[PDB]
Amino acid sequence: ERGYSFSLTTFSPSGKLVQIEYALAAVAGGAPSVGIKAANGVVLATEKKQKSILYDERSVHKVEPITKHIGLVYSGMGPDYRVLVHRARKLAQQYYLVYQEPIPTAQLVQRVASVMQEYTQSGGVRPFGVSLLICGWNEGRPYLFQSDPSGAYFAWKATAMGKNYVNGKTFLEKRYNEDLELEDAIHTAILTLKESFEGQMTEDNIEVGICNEAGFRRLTPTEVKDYLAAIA
Amino acid sequence: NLPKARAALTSARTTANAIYCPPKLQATLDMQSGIIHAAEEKDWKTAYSYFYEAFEGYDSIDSPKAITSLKYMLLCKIMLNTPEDVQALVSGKLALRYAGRQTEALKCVAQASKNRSLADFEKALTDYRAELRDDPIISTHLAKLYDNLLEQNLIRVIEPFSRVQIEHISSLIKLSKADVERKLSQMILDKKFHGILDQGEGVLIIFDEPPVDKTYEAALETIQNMSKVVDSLYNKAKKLT
Amino acid sequence: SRRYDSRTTIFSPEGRLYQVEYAMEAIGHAGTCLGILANDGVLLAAERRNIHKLLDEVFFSEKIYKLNEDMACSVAGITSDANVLTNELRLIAQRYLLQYQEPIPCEQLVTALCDIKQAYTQFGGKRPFGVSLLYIGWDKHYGFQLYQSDPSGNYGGWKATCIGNNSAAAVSMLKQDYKEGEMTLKSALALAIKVLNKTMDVSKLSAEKVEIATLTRENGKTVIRVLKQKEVEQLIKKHEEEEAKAEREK
Amino acid sequence: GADREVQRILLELLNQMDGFDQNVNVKVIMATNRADTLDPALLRPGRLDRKIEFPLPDRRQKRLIFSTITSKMNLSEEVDLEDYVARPDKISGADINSICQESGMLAVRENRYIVLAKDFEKAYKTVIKKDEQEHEFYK
Amino acid sequence: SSAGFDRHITIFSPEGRLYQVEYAFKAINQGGLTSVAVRGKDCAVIVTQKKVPDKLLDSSTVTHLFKITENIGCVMTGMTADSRSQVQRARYEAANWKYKYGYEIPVDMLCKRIADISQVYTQNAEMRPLGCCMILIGIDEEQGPQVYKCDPAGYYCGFKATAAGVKQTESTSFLEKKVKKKFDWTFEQTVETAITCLSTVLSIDFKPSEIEVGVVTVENPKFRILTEAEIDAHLVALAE
Repeated sequence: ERGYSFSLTTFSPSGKLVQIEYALAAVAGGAPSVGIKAANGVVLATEKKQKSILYDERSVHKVEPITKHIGLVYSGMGPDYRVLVHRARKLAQQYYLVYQEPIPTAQLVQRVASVMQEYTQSGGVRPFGVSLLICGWNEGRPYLFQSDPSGAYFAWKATAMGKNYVNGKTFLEKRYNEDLELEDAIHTAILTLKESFEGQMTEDNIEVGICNEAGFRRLTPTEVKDYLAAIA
Repeated sequence: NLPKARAALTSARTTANAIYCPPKLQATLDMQSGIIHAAEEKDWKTAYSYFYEAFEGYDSIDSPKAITSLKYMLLCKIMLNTPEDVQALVSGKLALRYAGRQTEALKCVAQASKNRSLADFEKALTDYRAELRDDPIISTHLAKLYDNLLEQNLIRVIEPFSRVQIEHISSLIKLSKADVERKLSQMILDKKFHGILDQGEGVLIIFDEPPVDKTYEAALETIQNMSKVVDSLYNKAKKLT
Repeated sequence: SRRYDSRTTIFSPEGRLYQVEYAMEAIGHAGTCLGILANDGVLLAAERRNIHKLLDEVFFSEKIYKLNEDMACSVAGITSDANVLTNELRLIAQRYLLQYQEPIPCEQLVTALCDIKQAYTQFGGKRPFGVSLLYIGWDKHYGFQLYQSDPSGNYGGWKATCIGNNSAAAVSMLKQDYKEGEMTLKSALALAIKVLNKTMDVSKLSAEKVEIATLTRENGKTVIRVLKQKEVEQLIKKHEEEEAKAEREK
Repeated sequence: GADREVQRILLELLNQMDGFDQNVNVKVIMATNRADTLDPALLRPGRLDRKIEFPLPDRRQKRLIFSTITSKMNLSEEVDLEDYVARPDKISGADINSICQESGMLAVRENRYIVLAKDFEKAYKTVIKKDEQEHEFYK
Repeated sequence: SSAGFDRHITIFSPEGRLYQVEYAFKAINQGGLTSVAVRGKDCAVIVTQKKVPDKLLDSSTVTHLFKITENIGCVMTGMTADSRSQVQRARYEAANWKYKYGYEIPVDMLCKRIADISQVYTQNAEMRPLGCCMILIGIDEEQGPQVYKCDPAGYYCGFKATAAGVKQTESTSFLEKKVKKKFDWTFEQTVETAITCLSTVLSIDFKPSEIEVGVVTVENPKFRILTEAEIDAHLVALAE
């Protein structure tokens, strides 16, 4: 054993499952994306660094909001992100027009991640190493959730994956406790985001998304650097 | 106020691990340990290593703070004159990273450490007087230097010939009876200098016969021989009565 | 190397179930649950896998899932594989309530999902369900019924349950404390506090890391009680008061 | 048995270290490239109570080994110290240790008063490794 | 090191590394083709070449320049067998944008649509990885010229100047200091950057016949391949 074969998922002798576990090892080798649940909104700060200076970040966008009031960021590998993007673009907009109203994001995380569950959990031939940080604003109280390839949805006030996942989670476990001031929570969340980050930080080296209760707003490297580094 | 600075340093000892991350404390705490202890005159080379450990933590901070930071560490290399860490620091990429004006004037100050050369030292003393003002303790740094360089110059003129007249040899050091000749007398107390002077005719005569293998290896054993008999006196007196 | 090949379809070779032996190993991995007999009601317990206080706890009931107004279930296993079974039986219980306009009896209900889980453990080389979820409710015939789902298709449904492999210490406790006709649901609730404080590895019965869900029979509402940590905290001081009272003897 | 006797020699000194403790005096440092073939009595507690695992240099020792290699060379730079911390840093690891000596051993290609910037990079680009890889793996 | 079927399938290694996909990365390198994609201010020039082992080689069919749309061309690398199959696909997916949406595609989404099914080619190993490489260009409204590249690992990619392939690693290294500058580029300057980057990679600088050079500029938005007459004219212009 073995013994579990596949369809929907592989086997382990002891715990979890082998095979796609190796894809889970690639999830930790993905692009780190921090996230923040602060007061009435959800903040998402990702990290994007191009290989050479010949690339302009104005083309490839790591933040692709599915809805006007719901953004998103990815922690993990490549286009398997963009695969669930167009999926959720089809998935979330179908449920939006079924009842004609958005309905609180709790049901959005229920339905949108339900097929994402099956899509990631069921055999895809090659596995999928893209996780997500789910956000939104519902009935005045927003939510910040964290999914994964294994299909376990979490809830965090401040979360991080990719790099710092060992350091930043214990960081936010100590310095951050319960719910704190909105912008003061963004401070310590960026302080641990620059922990393992490179010493060179520029407007194009990172990106910060924010989910307002008035709907999601995707920032740009211009206003990202003009805010603070140190953004608060 | 040194005791107040130690009490301020003691408060930084418990505050370093109190909060989560210093973020930079122990680097400054070791620097503060390289100040109060530098005035305490505990140890030189180790205190110079605290300026090296703090210089490693100085990477990517305010440059006006790092431009005056080399004033303390490179002048510390002037105080020691034998740190043995010269070649390590100054040849690295981190110490040479600063191309600015003031640090280039410190580059030749770090070169003045490899210089010594009193006749040159008395010259650059005025040229570096601008850097002399930023010296935290001006007395302790240059006094131990010039006092150490004294006997460094004294062992050069006394070395070639055994005995030397004290009137001519003191004309090079500019004075005789006030301090200098009393400092040579202190070197005899510290064993660094073996010789005797003459007040009447003014001639310092160097004579030595340190080794004696007949007296020392004998008398010490005879004193031990008394301990061999005294320990046996317990056997003697007890067996008889 | 006869059994070392990946099969999952046909059985093993001396007559023993090939994967079911390994499926019960995954059940004994990070599982927690308990059950006891109670008159005019029933009680269940849950345990939060992550004790980190930064969690939002917005999932409300998580290890306990409510499949019906009069019935609920307690998931022990992989949460990803179980969420498919949640809506599955929920729709099967809904299509039955749609057809007969009558609440689905838990006799055929439990056996329905057990046969649904059995089809995935039978053919097609499909991965078996490594999640064992409980069942609670009330019917017009046998009244209070307790069940436990198993991967092989033969349900572990009894009047008591063991989840997970670590609960084996509580099984010898439940058989010694076995009683009939006395409730007082709090008698078993105070006994369930002794289960978590002793048999379970986590002591002191951390409130935020566990959950207690009870169902009291009410006609015709049948109120399901999510506690959750509210008066469990005073149950901690209640069980510790019993421990402080027990040490007074000796 | 010539090999069987010399591992008794290793086990005899393994006994002599027990005759030292406790305590004064002895010191023994030891290094090996394979820890699987070691006898269980070697690393058993009571004999070696301190095991310091030499960490993989990774990225942290790169700039450290590039600082000591640039301090030994006369500068008189003529070679860019900027690019080497960027483009070769992406292909570094590895590029481990004496592979940097090959960059210095490829400096004999000159034929020039100072080794050209392409000679150091030629050894860093070959390797004769990868792929491609990282951003393509993301892809 | 390998364990199980991971040699024949695209599943990730214990280090989180793909196998069948990582072998297709250098499958383009075995094609022996260098296509550098550089974009100026108002224009973008693609430089490519070909080999003529036998005198019977026809310039028409062996030409590697492929024109997807009147305003949008492309170029491939690596094995040319799979490349033609992706060419007619890009014509079909662009026609769906013409049919359904009514207007010309920005081609930014064409790279996404092609790489999405290219990811399906990367999904199941039974349909083969299809190791052909695609490089795209086009014209978007008030965006000026554009440059795009897609290898058969299945993402959409484009930037100012991006080149990847067999020898394109040595071309992008020289162009970093060469392209900047980074000011308004004349047509003669863009062609000069095509030979100089080729002179660092190759330095053979053979007859302009064998090399194929395209251009996309805004005067008439339609894509046009440079005529052999003007290529030799700009070749003798940069070399005095």
